[PDB]
Amino acid sequence: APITAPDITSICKDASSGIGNQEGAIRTRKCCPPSLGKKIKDFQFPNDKKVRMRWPAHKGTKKQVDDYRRAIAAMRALPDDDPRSFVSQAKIHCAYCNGGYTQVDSGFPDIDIQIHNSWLFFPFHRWYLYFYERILGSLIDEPNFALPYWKWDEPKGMPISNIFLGDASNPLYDQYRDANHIEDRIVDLDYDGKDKDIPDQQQVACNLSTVYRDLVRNGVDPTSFFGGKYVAGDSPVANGDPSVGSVEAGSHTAVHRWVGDPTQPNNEDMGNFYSAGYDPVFYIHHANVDRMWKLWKELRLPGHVDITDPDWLNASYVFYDENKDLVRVYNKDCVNLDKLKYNFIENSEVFPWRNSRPPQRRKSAQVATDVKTVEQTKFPVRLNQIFKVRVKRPAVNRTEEEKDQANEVLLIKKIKYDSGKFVKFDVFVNDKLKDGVFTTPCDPEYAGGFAQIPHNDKRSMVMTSTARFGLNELLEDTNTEGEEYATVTLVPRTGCEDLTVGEIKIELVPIPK
Ligand SMILES: [Cu+2]
Ligand SMILES: [Cu+2]
Repeated sequence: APITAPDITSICKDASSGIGNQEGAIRTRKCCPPSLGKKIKDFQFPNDKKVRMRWPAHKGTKKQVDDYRRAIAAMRALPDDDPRSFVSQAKIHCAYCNGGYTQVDSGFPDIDIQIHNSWLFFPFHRWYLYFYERILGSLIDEPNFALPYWKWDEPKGMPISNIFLGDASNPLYDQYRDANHIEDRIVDLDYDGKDKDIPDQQQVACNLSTVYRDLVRNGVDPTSFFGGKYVAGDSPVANGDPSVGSVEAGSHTAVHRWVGDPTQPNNEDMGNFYSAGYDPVFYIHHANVDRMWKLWKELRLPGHVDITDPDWLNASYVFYDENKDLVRVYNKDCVNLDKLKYNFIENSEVFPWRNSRPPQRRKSAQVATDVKTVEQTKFPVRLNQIFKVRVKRPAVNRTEEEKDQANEVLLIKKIKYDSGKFVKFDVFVNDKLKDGVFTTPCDPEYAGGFAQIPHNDKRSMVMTSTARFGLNELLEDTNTEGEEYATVTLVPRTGCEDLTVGEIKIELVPIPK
């Protein structure tokens, strides 16, 4: 029962999800696409001669930048009614991420479609950028046109590229950005709403670890990387969201909240799904998120495999192409970049984040072990303060052979909260440092976090979610592979006043091959 986008030009409604303040929304909620009386045709693979090479936004040639600027300028010049227009392209994101469509074609007209918070996250945005990229190319007669990508997994590429800065005369410019972050400032891939008073050196090191954390530590298998299973009939109210992937809830979300203008009602443009598409950097951010998918597989680590579930493969969306034709595309058809005739320009060397595993904790920095166990704790627990609890592990002292067959994964389920605002809390495991020990935002005890852009549903006031954290490296890094219990510490960062956690448990997840 795969999620199937309906006739988007026939069945559509104004965005009513993930927008905390609709009264005063600076951008429109009328995200329905133009009706040009076109029939939805099946997708056909491109016959391009050369492969479109996407370039780092901070290492672009004069031609690459000018072509990109001229292309956006052309897109901004089109009428709003045009499917290829700047406004229309932005509305695509709004329609799919803020309840524009329903699962009516699958027989559930009372259930909205949400590409986010699911395994549809990566493939959707790949198709999104795919048509977006080919549209820009055709508007300037560049058959070999290629988008840039925000290479924030590389130090010199972490600050916003200056090509997006300046003033309104620049097509790539957007006034609706965080003023405190547009001054050549380094991005925080683990942003929680408040700037950190740490050196640039520390921030880069933590950014590199965040990439490693999202692609290696927590991206241990397809479920934890792409996101949870999401089939037709699935409602966010009955019951909750498909667990969110490591990238989506991690570095991806961080950039959205870091770029978005906090002075605006819904943190427009980037800070919210419904308005993100109005900022040119949005597509360039997702160009690298799209690249994380590529890198995640090129690591060729165990468990880093493609999805084979037919419910994923047969899931489909609808887009307008450069010829204003309605095209239905399937997830199965975007797994191969060679077939889509594009790729990314890499440094010919080793990725700077490849070895950004947190440093081993010294036993001399740790003390011996009073925290209650799950059996002693009354759930659900509310995270309006730091919460500590000991969780029984599924095993202890696993051999190297055992760890290569299954991941020890911490599962935090039934996370209920008002999704009208941005939510984030951090997760630390086996924290037992002595007093006076120096700490960093990228310590080994840090398992990562659960961050959520507002995506509150139309007919519920509360959304439910799930997070997955890999412990194979962490337990080693903390010298606690032998301990029967794992002390899990949940630290709220923002929007956790009403947040509650329903269940916490550690399980062995077999590595798929
Ligand atoms: Cu999105
Ligand atoms: Cu995004």
